[PDB]
Amino acid sequence: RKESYSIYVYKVLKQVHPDTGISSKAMGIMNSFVNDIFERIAGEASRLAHYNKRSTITSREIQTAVRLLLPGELAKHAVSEGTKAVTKYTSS
Amino acid sequence: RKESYSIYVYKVLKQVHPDTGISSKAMGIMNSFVNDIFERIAGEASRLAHYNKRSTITSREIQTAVRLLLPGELAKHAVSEGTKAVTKYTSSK
Amino acid sequence: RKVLRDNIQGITKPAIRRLARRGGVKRISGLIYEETRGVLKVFLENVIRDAVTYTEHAKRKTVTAMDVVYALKRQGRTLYGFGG
Amino acid sequence: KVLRDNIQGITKPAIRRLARRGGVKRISGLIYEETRGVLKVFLENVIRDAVTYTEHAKRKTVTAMDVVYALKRQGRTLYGFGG
Amino acid sequence: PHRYRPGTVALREIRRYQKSTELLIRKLPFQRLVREIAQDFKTDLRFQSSAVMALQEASEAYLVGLFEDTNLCAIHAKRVTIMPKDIQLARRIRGERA
Amino acid sequence: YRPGTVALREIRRYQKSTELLIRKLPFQRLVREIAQDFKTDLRFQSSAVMALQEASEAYLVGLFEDTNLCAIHAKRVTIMPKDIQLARRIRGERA
Amino acid sequence: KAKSRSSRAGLQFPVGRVHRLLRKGNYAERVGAGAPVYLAAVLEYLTAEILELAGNAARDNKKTRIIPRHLQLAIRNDEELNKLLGKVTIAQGGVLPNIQAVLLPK
Amino acid sequence: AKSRSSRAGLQFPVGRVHRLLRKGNYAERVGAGAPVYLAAVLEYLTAEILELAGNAARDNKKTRIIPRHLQLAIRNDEELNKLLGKVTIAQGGVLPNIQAVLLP
Ligand SMILES: [Cl-]
Ligand SMILES: [Cl-]
Ligand SMILES: [Cl-]
Ligand SMILES: [Cl-]
Ligand SMILES: [Cl-]
Ligand SMILES: [Cl-]
Ligand SMILES: [Cl-]
Ligand SMILES: [Cl-]
Ligand SMILES: [Cl-]
Ligand SMILES: [Cl-]
Ligand SMILES: [Cl-]
Ligand SMILES: [Cl-]
Ligand SMILES: [Cl-]
Ligand SMILES: [Cl-]
Ligand SMILES: [Cl-]
Ligand SMILES: [Cl-]
Ligand SMILES: [Cl-]
Ligand SMILES: [Cl-]
Ligand SMILES: [Cl-]
Ligand SMILES: [Cl-]
Ligand SMILES: [Cl-]
Ligand SMILES: [Cl-]
Ligand SMILES: [Cl-]
Repeated sequence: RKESYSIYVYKVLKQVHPDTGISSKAMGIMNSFVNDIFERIAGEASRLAHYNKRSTITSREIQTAVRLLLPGELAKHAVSEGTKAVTKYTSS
Repeated sequence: RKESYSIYVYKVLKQVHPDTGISSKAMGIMNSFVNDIFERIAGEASRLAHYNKRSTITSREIQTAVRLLLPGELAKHAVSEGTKAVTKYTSSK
Repeated sequence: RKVLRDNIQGITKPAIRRLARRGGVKRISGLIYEETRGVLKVFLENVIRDAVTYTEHAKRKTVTAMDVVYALKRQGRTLYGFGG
Repeated sequence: KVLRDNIQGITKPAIRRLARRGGVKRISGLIYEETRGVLKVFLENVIRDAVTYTEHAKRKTVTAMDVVYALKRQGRTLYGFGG
Repeated sequence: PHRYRPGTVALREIRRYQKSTELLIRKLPFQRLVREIAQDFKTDLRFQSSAVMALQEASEAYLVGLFEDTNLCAIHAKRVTIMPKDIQLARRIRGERA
Repeated sequence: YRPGTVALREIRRYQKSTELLIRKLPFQRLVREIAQDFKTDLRFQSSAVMALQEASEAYLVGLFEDTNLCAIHAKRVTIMPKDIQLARRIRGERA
Repeated sequence: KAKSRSSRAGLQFPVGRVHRLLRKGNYAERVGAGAPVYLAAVLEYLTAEILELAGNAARDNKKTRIIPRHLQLAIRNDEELNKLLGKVTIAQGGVLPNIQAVLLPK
Repeated sequence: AKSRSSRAGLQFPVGRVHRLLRKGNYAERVGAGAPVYLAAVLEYLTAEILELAGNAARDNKKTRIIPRHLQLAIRNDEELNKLLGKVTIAQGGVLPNIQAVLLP
């Protein structure tokens, strides 16, 4: 009973490698991966909010969580991707 | 930031070692300890409630949490203490 | 409901050797087999105890894969592939 | 430009006494500099995270609790600095 | 290139096992070990098959990692042969018997 | 006396002691330099530097313990860079 | 028919579902509207990174379908993903081929 | 017995622990028994460490527990050492212990 993201990992896979499939065992790994990362980020955003006596998790808590949790370039790119998405969404 | 339990720590100290004092720096260590353990247990109790789709943290979630988080022998003592307290609290109700 | 015993002996010399090989090990002393059994038993006992704790908390009698995954998380190990 | 090399303010004798507290009987001359590298990585890791906390709160002063939270990120729980 | 001692065989075995992903402990024996261990903590526990498999994946991954560290400890002492002392050092440093 | 005897008496002395072993002001300058590489105009509370010092010393002493075990394992009494590197590798601190 | 939050953000991962999962976890009293867009974008970005690397490793062994082995090769051959996933076990992943140099013949 | 602590036979503050559980983002609701059980565990673990730290203070002829004595208590007790295996006690130092092979 963990969340499935299979449809979404399929779409992403088609954008990156239109050529290539993924076995269901591999999809099971990818699902564990997305759940794990969601939980780490959300957990850290929750702590940040509590530390700062904030009632609300916003994109700022997610951004800081991302910076804390992800190493090096992965974090820089993740932060750029998050920021872009919020910019697009806000415009659109 | 963190919650102070100094007064309570002092009272426990008086029961276990009535003629022993405790330093300010030692009290700071004890407050960190209490907050740490509180956070660990509450955290696991929250996990347990979510896993089991329960909206409420009860004494059952605290107890399971204690059993998960503490080493076995120490867990036995803690569980007996938690259980005794809940029993007394429920009695004179 | 037969009483299972001595099943640690089912972790045989060739199995342990294969594991050491995957671990890049070239040569193995004769005393490693019994050591490895003892190490594995401790690891398993710990994980199974926690798994069963989650199982009993839920008032189930069947240990599930998610009970195991939670148990492992509790030891600081994150296992992928069993969330379905 | 400017020389920024404060890691060399950590002395040979300080490193030796840390090692002695660690039960070490004898020390190769090459350990001092090795130690300095490993300390600098450790502090860089913790301080990076502590300042992330500080910036998130829009503060310009790093507090003891920022450090305690950063250390918890590296899996270390420090007692004594919550007051 | 050396030619066909216990060392050369050992090296082909490393290549073979590092290439593959199959579990290396026999499944039924592993299952019986799991069930025996559980027999203390509770009478009448059943395991889902995939619970046994999870336990097996985790256990093997654990052993394999521990062998890697053990191997580095042997090598540190200028040996090629792992010994219990190597396992014990690895475990102490990892914090499992600290 | 023998360097061995001196070393042993030093272990005993510093294992009984709890005081911080790195000079306060040099530690402070080191923290300030590292913080300035991340963000200029940052300042530390004094208790923040002390937390960092307690943590850093605790870490090093633990690392020396494991390093020591690694030297003994190789039948040495002298710790070497390879001993630190083995300890840190098994700790997962380095790839 | 209303345009999805994901579409509006330029994402494949589900903004509305992420918002909902954020609320169900009781991480805070309130969850702001931008939080799930940001989070979904990160999850998608990581997912693309790994799939990109695993698909390459599938191709490097003459394979057209990603299996756990490929995910494991991709993660552990990548310095940053290996560090992110340092305490993770990929079931049926195996290990990297790697023998210590002293064990090999001169 | 008037306060919730008294009714539970505790020194640690039940009412306060309840409020902390509710304000912490742990669940939608917290039942009345939870803070009682949690207070009791905190109180018992606090007693363990104090018993042991007071013992260490007395062994060194001291009448005041300092961080040293908390460190000695924890590290010399197998169970507390396991519980607090990733904890650093500020000013706690380490246990006196030299590896046998290093002694003359
Ligand atoms: Cl927001
Ligand atoms: Cl009683
Ligand atoms: Cl056999
Ligand atoms: Cl062999
Ligand atoms: Cl999962
Ligand atoms: Cl000096
Ligand atoms: Cl020396
Ligand atoms: Cl604290
Ligand atoms: Cl298999
Ligand atoms: Cl069976
Ligand atoms: Cl695992
Ligand atoms: Cl050898
Ligand atoms: Cl041996
Ligand atoms: Cl620390
Ligand atoms: Cl030597
Ligand atoms: Cl060296
Ligand atoms: Cl190193
Ligand atoms: Cl939804
Ligand atoms: Cl919603
Ligand atoms: Cl690859
Ligand atoms: Cl190789
Ligand atoms: Cl009360
Ligand atoms: Cl309750």
